[PDB]
Amino acid sequence: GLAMAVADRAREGKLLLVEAFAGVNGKTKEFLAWAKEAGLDGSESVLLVTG
Amino acid sequence: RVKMHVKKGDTVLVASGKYKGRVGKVKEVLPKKYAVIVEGVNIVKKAVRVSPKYPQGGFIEKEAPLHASKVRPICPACGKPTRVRKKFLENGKKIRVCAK
Amino acid sequence: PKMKTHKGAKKRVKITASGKVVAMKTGKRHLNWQKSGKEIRQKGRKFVLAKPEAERIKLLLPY
RNA sequence: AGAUGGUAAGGGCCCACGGUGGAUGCCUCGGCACCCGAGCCGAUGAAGGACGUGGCUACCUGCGAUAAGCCAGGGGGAGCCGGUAGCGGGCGUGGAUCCCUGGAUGUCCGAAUGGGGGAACCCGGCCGGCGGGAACGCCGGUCACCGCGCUUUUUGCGCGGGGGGAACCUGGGGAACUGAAACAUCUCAGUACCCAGAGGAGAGGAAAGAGAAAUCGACUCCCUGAGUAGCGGCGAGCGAAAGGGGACCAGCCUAAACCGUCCGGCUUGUCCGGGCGGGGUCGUGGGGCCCUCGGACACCGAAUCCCCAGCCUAGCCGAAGCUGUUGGGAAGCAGCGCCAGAGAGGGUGAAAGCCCCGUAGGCGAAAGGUGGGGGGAUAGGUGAGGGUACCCGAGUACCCCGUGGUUCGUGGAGCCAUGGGGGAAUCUGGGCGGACCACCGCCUAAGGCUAAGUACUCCGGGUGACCGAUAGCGCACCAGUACCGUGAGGGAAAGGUGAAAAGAACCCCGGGAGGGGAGUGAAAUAGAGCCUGAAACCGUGGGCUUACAAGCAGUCACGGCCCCGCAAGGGGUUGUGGCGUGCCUAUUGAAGCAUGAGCCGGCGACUCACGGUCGUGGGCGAGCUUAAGCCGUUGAGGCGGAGGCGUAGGGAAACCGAG
Ligand SMILES: [Mg+2]
Ligand SMILES: [Mg+2]
Ligand SMILES: [Mg+2]
Ligand SMILES: [Mg+2]
Ligand SMILES: [Mg+2]
Ligand SMILES: [Mg+2]
Ligand SMILES: [Mg+2]
Ligand SMILES: [Mg+2]
Ligand SMILES: [Mg+2]
Ligand SMILES: [Mg+2]
Ligand SMILES: [Mg+2]
Ligand SMILES: [Mg+2]
Ligand SMILES: [Mg+2]
Ligand SMILES: [Mg+2]
Ligand SMILES: [Mg+2]
Ligand SMILES: [Mg+2]
Ligand SMILES: [Mg+2]
Ligand SMILES: [Mg+2]
Ligand SMILES: [Mg+2]
Ligand SMILES: [Mg+2]
Ligand SMILES: [Mg+2]
Ligand SMILES: [Mg+2]
Ligand SMILES: [Mg+2]
Ligand SMILES: [Mg+2]
Ligand SMILES: [Mg+2]
Ligand SMILES: [Mg+2]
Ligand SMILES: [Mg+2]
Ligand SMILES: [Mg+2]
Ligand SMILES: [Mg+2]
Ligand SMILES: [Mg+2]
Ligand SMILES: [Mg+2]
Repeated sequence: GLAMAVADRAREGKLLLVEAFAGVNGKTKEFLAWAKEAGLDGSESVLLVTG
Repeated sequence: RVKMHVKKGDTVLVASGKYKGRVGKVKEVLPKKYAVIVEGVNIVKKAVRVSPKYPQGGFIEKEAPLHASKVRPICPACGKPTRVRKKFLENGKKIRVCAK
Repeated sequence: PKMKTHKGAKKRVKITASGKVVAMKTGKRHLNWQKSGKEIRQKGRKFVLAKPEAERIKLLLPY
């Protein structure tokens, strides 16, 4: 199920593999700006997975 | 304890309803019911009086208590929240971006 | 909780590998006195059963 | 001669409106469940009570004659003199009220304890004080009993005990219904209950163990082993252990031989015994005494003590919005912005990230409670070889009779415990490895202590595909109350005005109650056990209908009358005609003169757990799958193959095997 789900969202073309994170610290403004240039206008719910 | 709240006895604005925007000094603050007396909400009491002593009581339209949340403090600038700053010794309270 | 195997039945009946139940021929221990050599021999071999086979299955289940 | 509208004392059906009543909806300080925290109180008088206490006080709460409270230390920073308004009188920035810590006072009952007693009452002894105070009375201190050590004796001195606790825990006692479709052995069950004891736990515990591995290595708890081994009127049913995988981890003191010593006893001795000190603690056996070793500095290190971190017992900081717009009321709709390590939730007159309270994140302790988590000290502890054969826990081992425990019901019946009788030995000793013998092998009884992992939840906190006032604790409300019992004991009902009391001044009818105005409110069929207001049931007004009529009350047709529509048509009523044996249950059969139901409204009955069997959707496939549990999370998943099902069957078994 896990792989299938990932493969699904990816098949639709939504699984983005990011790496660059200008978000230096725990500040929402930074992410909101980073996501903005990331193509994330907020018109879509997202599962931000990160370490 | 913890019954304390916003302002005390001084200048205060009212964003309630029937007396929105209005301003006046808060003459009383009952913490139990969490409400203060200003100069806005004032309704007419018809009753003569509950106590027989002193025949005349008054058809007075005196000040009615008012929920202490609809009222907001104020200073040189109109209507501001409340920050606090421990003084060089005591514990005074500064407004949004100014003193007291 | 946990069906208890009917010990009274296991000690006297073994199930075949397929799904059948088998047990010794009845009447051969006491009634004896001088029966035809056929009888005593016929009683020597075990056998299959019918409906109650399913019944006795529902006992030695965990077994 | 004939024909057939009207009439309602009353009744019926329908429609409007009200009364009664309190269903439904929504609301929730309360309740339930799970998780986490925390866990004893008492003769320094507990638990739980009685009486009393406010200027005026019925009850609740608080407190105790100093009696809504007194002293001090913190916290807090404008209001306060509880629920509680009113008469009446005060306190607070010289920082109160409140919260947290400690302290003081604390009547009488109650383990109740000077004595008595029908709990909250009555009466004293001893010392000292008060009133003129010897008779009387009051005030403070003191005097119960039992256990152990001191007291040589008597008497006193000191230490402890007593009683309470929701559940949990150990020990001493210990049922029956029920199951066996009867019943008696069995089962229910060592359960319920009684009793004594223990503390945040209890119990158990460093093998005289298990049991077949020339293996493991205290105890306790969770998986598994396993519904196996076995038990059993071989009925119903009952039901282990070893081993493997996890949590936790811990090991110690003493008795005896032998040396010193103090006491009193006598048969006076190189002694008997008691008390204290040293010595000693083992199963590759250990210790004692003598000899030899060099046998000392270090090495081990607390479960006890000391300091500290941390933690509970009050709290503090804390980002971000303003005007329009509808309204009784913006937080809704609009326009233009902002914060976010904070968009969980609650409130504000309605629907708020930015208004209040909070949340994220981060601060805090003079005092009291906790604390090996960290560090420090103290107790205690550590070796070899030879000889000597001194010691190694007694009415015990052991044996027999009677029995309990164990899975073990006398079974071939061992082992652990032991009421009766007989009755040893100290390592050439003694138990055990399922009667007995032999061999092989495990272990050292008859003395005590030991944390943690585990159980429970009165108490606090968090959470919920948990309830939402006939539910949920019996109790959301001054309920273990009212009320019912002689007494154990039984045991209810009862929540909601509104945003705010603005709770309707004043006039009118009236004795009052209750109304009609007026007035408040957005709303008064929201007006006071007042939100929503269903049904039975009562009532007034209106349409149609009925006094020659025969019936499960309806249904089918035609017509008249009344009402809606442009029309055809639809609704209400019922004149006449046709047809017609209520519902439920139980039965071969009920309309039944068989059962049940006065009517309405609400609560009310095939569930869950584990195991099994068939079907079914889906993953993998000679493979499949994990259980406790560990890691992570704070509504995340992952690891964990111990173990289980399957791949070979057949036989009672030895055994053999596509047979
Ligand atoms: Mg033969
Ligand atoms: Mg099996
Ligand atoms: Mg009317
Ligand atoms: Mg008390
Ligand atoms: Mg008085
Ligand atoms: Mg009062
Ligand atoms: Mg003396
Ligand atoms: Mg009986
Ligand atoms: Mg009978
Ligand atoms: Mg039994
Ligand atoms: Mg313990
Ligand atoms: Mg556990
Ligand atoms: Mg088990
Ligand atoms: Mg059972
Ligand atoms: Mg000694
Ligand atoms: Mg010593
Ligand atoms: Mg026996
Ligand atoms: Mg004996
Ligand atoms: Mg011993
Ligand atoms: Mg213990
Ligand atoms: Mg609900
Ligand atoms: Mg009575
Ligand atoms: Mg209303
Ligand atoms: Mg008609
Ligand atoms: Mg019936
Ligand atoms: Mg009949
Ligand atoms: Mg029938
Ligand atoms: Mg009938
Ligand atoms: Mg009958
Ligand atoms: Mg009847
Ligand atoms: Mg099932």
